[PDB]
Amino acid sequence: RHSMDPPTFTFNFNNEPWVRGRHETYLCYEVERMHNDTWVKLNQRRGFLANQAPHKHGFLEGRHAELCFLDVIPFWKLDLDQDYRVTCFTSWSPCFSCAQEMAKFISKNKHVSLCIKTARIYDDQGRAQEGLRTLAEAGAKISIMTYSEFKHCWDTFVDHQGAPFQPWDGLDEHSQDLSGRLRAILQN
Ligand SMILES: [Cl-]
Ligand SMILES: [Mg+2]
Ligand SMILES: [Zn+2]
Ligand SMILES: [Zn+2]
Repeated sequence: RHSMDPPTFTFNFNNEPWVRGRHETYLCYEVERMHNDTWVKLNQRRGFLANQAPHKHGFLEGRHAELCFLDVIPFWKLDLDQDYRVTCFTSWSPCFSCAQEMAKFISKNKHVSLCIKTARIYDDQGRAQEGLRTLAEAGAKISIMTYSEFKHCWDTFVDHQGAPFQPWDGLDEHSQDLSGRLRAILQN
């Protein structure tokens, strides 16, 4: 097991709008359990993953990070009588069908409260916004990553070799613009 490579982190979680080539989606997750009215981190549950490449046979897209995330949750063997808060830090927001699947998951697993904190919004000008609205309606808390979340991911998920988090240019500007955009999506 290895932590995330720093250049991988930086390349993927960079929130600058005017670059291209971030085809992947990285997803960092943490789990908390409610213990006497206090959320308590379960640190064995921490991890990260990314979207998969398509199989050489063709026709099918590579499995999206969000589905793989949903794939592993049952193996956590969470106690259905207990309460958990599951937080994902994602480089991109979910596509519509991933949002739909995530909405179905949280619908059927009331022991989980899902929080999605995303570096960037992927809006395909199609159903993406519907998906975010639908996921929020099902009870997911969707928000935009700020300095605080980026630093946390760096400290927690990245192989940093003691180096502190160094914000890239415009991190706060972009984050503020995205928060506004997300507010407009979720009230729209
Ligand atoms: Cl991109
Ligand atoms: Mg900029
Ligand atoms: Zn296959
Ligand atoms: Zn997807």
